[PDB]
Amino acid sequence: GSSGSSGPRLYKEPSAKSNKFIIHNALSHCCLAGKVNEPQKNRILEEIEKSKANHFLILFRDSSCQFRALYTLSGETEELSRLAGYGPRTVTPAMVEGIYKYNSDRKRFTQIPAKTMSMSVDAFTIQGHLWQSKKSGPSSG
Repeated sequence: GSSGSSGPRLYKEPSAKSNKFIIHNALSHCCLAGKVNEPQKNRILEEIEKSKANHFLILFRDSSCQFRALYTLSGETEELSRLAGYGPRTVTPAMVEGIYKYNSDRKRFTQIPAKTMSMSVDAFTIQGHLWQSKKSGPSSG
């Protein structure tokens, strides 16, 4: 026939590697650093503080194209929920074009060798067909 997909996973204790504080800075770093983003930045700094999330990602326009919207990573899965800003209510790892991290040692930005979510991430950019218009629909069965 024609079918076959993944399901459950292994079973290894969790690892508290929250990167919220790393983001709070990413904003004051440049993502949302500036007088023009003085009122917003705060709004973002709050949302995060208000949010009970530990992992926060920064949604850019395309290729570290400044900050567009903030999102939280679902510890239950790999999907991302829309925290604040303006974009897709949620974001899947299938739509994620690329992923990046934040050099907490060099205070810079880096890319991930993987296309999947991970605590070693601090920035991502959804696909391009998203912004553009064409079509949209789920897929599972």
